[PDB]
Amino acid sequence: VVHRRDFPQDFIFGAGGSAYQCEGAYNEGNRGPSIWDTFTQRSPAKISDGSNGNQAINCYHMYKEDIKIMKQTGLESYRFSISWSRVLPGGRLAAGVNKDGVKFYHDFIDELLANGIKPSVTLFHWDLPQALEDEYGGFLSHRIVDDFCEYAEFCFWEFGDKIKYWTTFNEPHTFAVNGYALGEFAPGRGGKGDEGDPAIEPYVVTHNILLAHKAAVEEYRNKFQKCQEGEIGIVLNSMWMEPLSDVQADIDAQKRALDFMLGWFLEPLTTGDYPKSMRELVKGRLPKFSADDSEKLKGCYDFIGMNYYTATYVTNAVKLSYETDDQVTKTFERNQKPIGHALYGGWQHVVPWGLYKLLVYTKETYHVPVLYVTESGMVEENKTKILLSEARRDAERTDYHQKHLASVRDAIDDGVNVKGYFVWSFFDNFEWNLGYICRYGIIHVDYKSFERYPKESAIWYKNFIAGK
Ligand SMILES: OC[C@@H]1[C@@H](O)[C@H](O)[C@@H](O)[C@@H]1NCc1ccc(Br)cc1
Repeated sequence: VVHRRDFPQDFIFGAGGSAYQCEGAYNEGNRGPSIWDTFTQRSPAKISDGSNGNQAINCYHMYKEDIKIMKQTGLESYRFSISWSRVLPGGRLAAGVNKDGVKFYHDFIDELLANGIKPSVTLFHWDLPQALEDEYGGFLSHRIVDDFCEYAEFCFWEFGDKIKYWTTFNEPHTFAVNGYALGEFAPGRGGKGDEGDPAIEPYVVTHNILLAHKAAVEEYRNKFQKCQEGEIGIVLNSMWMEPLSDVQADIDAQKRALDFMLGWFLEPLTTGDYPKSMRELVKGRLPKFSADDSEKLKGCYDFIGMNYYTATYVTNAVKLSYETDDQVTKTFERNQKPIGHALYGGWQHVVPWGLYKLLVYTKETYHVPVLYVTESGMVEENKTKILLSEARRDAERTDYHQKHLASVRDAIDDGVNVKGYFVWSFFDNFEWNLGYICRYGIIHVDYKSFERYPKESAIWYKNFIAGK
């Protein structure tokens, strides 16, 4: 019971992909390896099916077609990621600027704009140049801040006379947690039999990412914003955290669970310090900001993008690690009753109203002037063994998105300033440590032949975008 007119004139509708998950052509056009190439190549057993982004779904050679398909759907904007390491093979400026890479993105952008579609660029989507990961530890070093700045500056200069939407980081929480606490994503550090320290590193990384982010924002504010008239922000991710009972302890547990996962970032970006509840528990294992760093972090974004997938109940809990540092046991079940229908993984639960509360929480708690839902979507088993006829009748995914948008509208109505919804993902693509065992897209892709055929949800969204 939700339509296009139910939303402001201002609102933007779109979908996204991200460089590693879509481009393929990992070793063409002089691209330099990312930690994710390396991860999947050296540690194939850490990928559900051994697969990798070598070809992914091959956007690098198929962009002209993909942009047709975007426009057949009516996409108002498309979010994509620049492979740091395709424009700068060795990460620093000294290693050179890859002109082939630089042409690709320009070709790609111009194609988008030639088609009425608004380009929207994430600077970092976890595909860090291996050359930097190796030289000084990647985000375990402060050295990452300036190199990131120089990358950032390069991109603004090179591409920005045509970009209005810059995002510095996607899901630093996921990047830092899965990467340095669970050892599950690149570089694979922290979890049992792995390499780092799951008690130390995730804090160091987030700490440097926020300083990277800072560096990039100022670079843009002071140097490009007035010229290119765009907006730079960051994209965070969170589950909604519901109190299991309605005793105190469970309300504190929600406050802590959100502090640790969201506040880990929003707080610095607000008051210039990590959440009280993180200082309490993490103590001297949490880095301090210098006087000057705190100050310059306050309101250091033009917008907050949010990736929501699901909600969980929380409660007080009973080896040191980020993982267990918020002191909260999480569960999908209240009295064996699941919080929402359980999708393929076991993990995504369809909870439309969690996006409502999450969006309200962020406005209310962190006073964010501008919010976008940057990533919303549902998972689907990659069932080999059924005809495409059947696979594309993803009735449920249409329904998933409606209920979601309906919760977004309700957030706008009750005060919250959301300006955009971006389906994830436009295309079925490579899903990190799960590789190709599942699908998120409104556009089916055959992982072998790369052929693209629209699902029903795509045809729904085409109508929905076109209502008023
Ligand atoms: O499906 C996860 C999507 C990826 O495709 C995108 O790269 C990323 O923005 C998004 N992460 C969502 C997510 C993040 C953490 C966990 Br645990 C489960 C899901």
